[PDB]
Amino acid sequence: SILDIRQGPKEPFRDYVDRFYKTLRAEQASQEVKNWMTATLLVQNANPDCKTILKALGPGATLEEMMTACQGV
Amino acid sequence: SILDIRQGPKEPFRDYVDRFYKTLRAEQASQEVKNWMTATLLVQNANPDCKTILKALGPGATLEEMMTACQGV
Repeated sequence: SILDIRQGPKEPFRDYVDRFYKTLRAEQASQEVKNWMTATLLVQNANPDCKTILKALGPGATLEEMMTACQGV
Repeated sequence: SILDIRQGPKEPFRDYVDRFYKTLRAEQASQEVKNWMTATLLVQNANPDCKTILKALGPGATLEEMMTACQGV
């Protein structure tokens, strides 16, 4: 179901992040689960441009870092 | 890093499952984390045939059900 949150081809990364975590909240994801989801699913469910940027940034990036790198495209 | 465990094009689902969980163990994934990982990453990192089958099975399938459906390939 969080598996169904994929980023739109032109959706700003930031709006994709609200839906992702919004969906995680509804399912009462624990804090530990949000941390693992941030580094995995949030990345793989991003659009091809953000996906490439996030993979390039690498594991253990913070959300803020993820967002700075994906402002624009 | 579990992000980089993807299923080989001809690899049997089952062998992909041992690597997935093996990788999860090394990273000391909690039980709650394994359960979420089973339903998300295990599915998205499956090869195109398995991926289709697992999505068709849907959220909340057990691993055993995931495996029975992906026997054959």
